[PDB]
Formats: sequence, C-alpha cells, structure tokens
Amino acid sequence: GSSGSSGHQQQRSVMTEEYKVPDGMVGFIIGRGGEQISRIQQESGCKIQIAPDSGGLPERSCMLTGTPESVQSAKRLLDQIVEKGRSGPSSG
Repeated sequence: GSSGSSGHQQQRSVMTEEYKVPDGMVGFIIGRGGEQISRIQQESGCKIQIAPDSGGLPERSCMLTGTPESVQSAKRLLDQIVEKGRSGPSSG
C-alpha cells in the first residue's frame, strides 16, 4: 500500500483586485464565524478582505490579494454564492 506525491506548485507576484458583492449575500458569504468565506479563501487560495461596514452602499467591496488565477477562482465562488442565492427557477 503506497501512494505518489508529485509536485508542480509555486507562486510569485501578488496583485490587488476590487470585487463588489451584494450586501444581501456578503453577510451570508462570511458564514458562521467566517467559515463560509474561509472555504472560498482556501478553495481558491486567494485572500479576501471584506469591510466590516459596507457603510451605505448596495454592494460590499472585497479586497482580494494573491495570484490572478486565484482571484478569479475565488470570484467564481463568490458570484456563485450570490447566484445560488439570487433566485430560483420558478418555485417548482
């Protein structure tokens, strides 16, 4: 009983991206203790800095930090949450 390992993994250079999300979802994006978002941060391995108080805007800005491939991956997750929590295809 054995298993391989392999490698092929590295990073370099970090960029900042500005992504807006629906405050009506962000609140749910965080999760219970910020685990819902953590999974997204760990899933895409990207950083997501969400403001404590959106203030009075409809969308809450989220400061992303990390690779570009990670920023997008994370975004997909975010948008997903919103999408998954946007509306159903006519209550069957």
